[PDB]
Amino acid sequence: LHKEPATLIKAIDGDTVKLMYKGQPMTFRLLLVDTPEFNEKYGPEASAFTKKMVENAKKDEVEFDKGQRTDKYGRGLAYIYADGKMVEEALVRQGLAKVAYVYKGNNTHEQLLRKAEAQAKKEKLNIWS
Ligand SMILES: Cc1cn([C@H]2C[C@H](OP(=O)(O)O)[C@@H](COP(=O)(O)O)O2)c(=O)[nH]c1=O
Ligand SMILES: [Ca+2]
Repeated sequence: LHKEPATLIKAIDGDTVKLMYKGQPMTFRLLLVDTPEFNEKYGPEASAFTKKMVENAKKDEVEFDKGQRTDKYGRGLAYIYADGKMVEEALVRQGLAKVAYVYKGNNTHEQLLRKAEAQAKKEKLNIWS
């Protein structure tokens, strides 16, 4: 896999971000995680966490996996990095997202995220409290 440039257009919620990619605006849904919706417990805190990450970073990047690059809703499907930190791993490590939506062609970083989730679960963080 490889990282590609993108620029923040705007943070949306815990696991969706609008980015400019190859000069075109698109909504990206983070691969391999599920954050609560904003109206659910820990949703605002997830949305806040992701917003800070992607806004504060000097450099946001996208990384497609090996399978589908867009979902049925036209959202891009990628891992997102903020100054080289994977947004998925940060959220999961903090108990603000669960590993989820692990589909067969697009699961390169599953075990990294599962490891992070196990540590969050151990610490009883947020969603696991
Ligand atoms: C993360 C991800 C979600 N999706 C689809 C499955 C779910 O469809 P349904 O809407 O049909 O439940 C939906 C969940 O996204 P949200 O968690 O953003 O709602 O997005 C994929 O198709 N591929 C993926 O990699
Ligand atoms: Ca969600």
